[PDB]
Amino acid sequence: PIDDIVKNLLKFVVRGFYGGSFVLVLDAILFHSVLAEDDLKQLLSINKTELGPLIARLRSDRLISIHKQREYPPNSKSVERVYYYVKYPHAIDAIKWKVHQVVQRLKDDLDKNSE
DNA sequence: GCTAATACCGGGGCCGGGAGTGGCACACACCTATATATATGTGGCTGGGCCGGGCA
Repeated sequence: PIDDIVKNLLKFVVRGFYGGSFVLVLDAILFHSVLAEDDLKQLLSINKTELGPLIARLRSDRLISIHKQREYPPNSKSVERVYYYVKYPHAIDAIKWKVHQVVQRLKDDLDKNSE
């Protein structure tokens, strides 16, 4: 289908331009449509200061959007859970525009050393 | 002159937190044991002679 080609695209871009934990979180969202913050912490066994910059990096690239869902279950605790969701069109647009900017920025450097 | 729908304020009940307390993990210095030369520098303890108090 067309939806799976977007998944392979995100795997190629995140795997190709970032480290491993980025595709760890990425695949962790590709397996579960709504991934809680406590599930990703207990999954990769990473600290909060290590889960922070990863989610912030995946949000700065417009790859995923977050959904802070409310909770008032058992102990009447307002348990908020940041459920991550893959933003397909904004991520594809980010990939296309970033590729265009890479081509344009690598084309300008050739004209300077030509003379 | 008369009546029903609308909006503002207060009280009792309910939820999040962060400095406090406590717990867990990792890394680095101490200092006990022993050795010689050296000496001022006391700190502390003990025996003999002298004096004052108790006793015959």
